[PDB]
Amino acid sequence: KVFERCELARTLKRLGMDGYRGISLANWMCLSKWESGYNTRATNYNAGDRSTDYGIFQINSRYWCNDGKTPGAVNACHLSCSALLQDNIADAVACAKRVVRDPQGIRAWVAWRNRCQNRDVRQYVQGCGV
Repeated sequence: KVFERCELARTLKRLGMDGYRGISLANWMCLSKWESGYNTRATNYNAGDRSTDYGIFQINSRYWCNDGKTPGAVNACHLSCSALLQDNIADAVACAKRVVRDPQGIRAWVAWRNRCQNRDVRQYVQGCGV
């Protein structure tokens, strides 16, 4: 599924993402936008280390989910990577929350540092009723 902007904002809000570990909804929106264009079936294979990024948040298989084909990988979210390719984003959100409970927080995603950190992300939730 490819979410429309405000649809996703409300979806994330209902799932408890607004202010989760100090991360605003606007930050999660900026993350989703730059990682997958709000597309839940987005995937990216990394030929260098044989890992794959899955879903709307592009969560990597080396540490967060199991796809059975990533060398020496772990599964911190205790989910099949397939769970991160669903139209319903509840499991992806549970996993994203798990990611940010770690030291780095929202900085875990390099794309957030590149396109969201120290940027004006207000535009991502304006008009969505969140």
